[PDB]
Amino acid sequence: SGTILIDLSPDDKEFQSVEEEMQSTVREHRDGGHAGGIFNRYNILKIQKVCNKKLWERYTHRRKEVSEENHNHANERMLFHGSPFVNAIIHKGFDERHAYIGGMFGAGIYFAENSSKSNQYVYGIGGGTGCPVHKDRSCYICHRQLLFCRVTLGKSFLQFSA
Amino acid sequence: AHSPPGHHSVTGRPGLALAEYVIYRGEQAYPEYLITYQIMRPE
Ligand SMILES: [Zn+2]
Repeated sequence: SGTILIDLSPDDKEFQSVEEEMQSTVREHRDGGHAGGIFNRYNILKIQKVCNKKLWERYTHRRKEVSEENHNHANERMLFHGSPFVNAIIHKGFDERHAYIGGMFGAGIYFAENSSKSNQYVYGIGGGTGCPVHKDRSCYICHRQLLFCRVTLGKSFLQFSA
Repeated sequence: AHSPPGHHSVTGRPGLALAEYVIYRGEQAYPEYLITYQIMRPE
C-alpha cells in the first residue's frame, strides 16, 4: 500500500487544532439528526496522521497544475470527508468510486466545512442503515471515522442553494 | 462528471450552515488526518 498511520498524542498542538476544527464546526441539521444522529459534540478517541509518499506526490503534482491555471493560487482548504470507504481512501486515495453520483452539485467527491455534515455520510448516504452492529444512525457506542483532508479548490464555481 | 468549464471545483453556498465543496478529480484531495470518535448524547 505505502500508507502508515502515525498516532498523535493528545498533548501535541496538531492533535488539539484538528480536535478544535472537529468540535467547533458541529451544527444542528434540518433532519433533526435522522442521518447522522443527535449530538452537540464528539468524544475524540484517536487522531492519526495519514502518510503515503505516492498519494502526497499525486496531490502536490495536481495542486501545481491547478495553481499555474489560477495566478499561482491553489485555493487550498482543510475540509471533512465522511464515507464507509475511508479505509480504501487512506490506502489507494480518492477516485471515481468515492463520487456522489446523485449529489446536488453534480457527480463528484464531496467535502464539508461542517464536521457534523460529513458525519451524516460515515454509514452511507442519509446515514444508510446506521452502524453495522446496532443498525443505529444515532449510535453513541460504535466508533466512527472522519477524514480531515487537504483539498485544492482552484477557481471554484459558486452555486447558491435553497 | 467534469468541473464547470473554466473551474477546478464547485462551492455549494449555504442560516447557520457552512459551505460544501465538490472536486471532479481525486488527485485534488489528500486525506491528512484519520479521526476516530463517538457522537455524544446531549446532557
Ligand atoms: Zn452501534
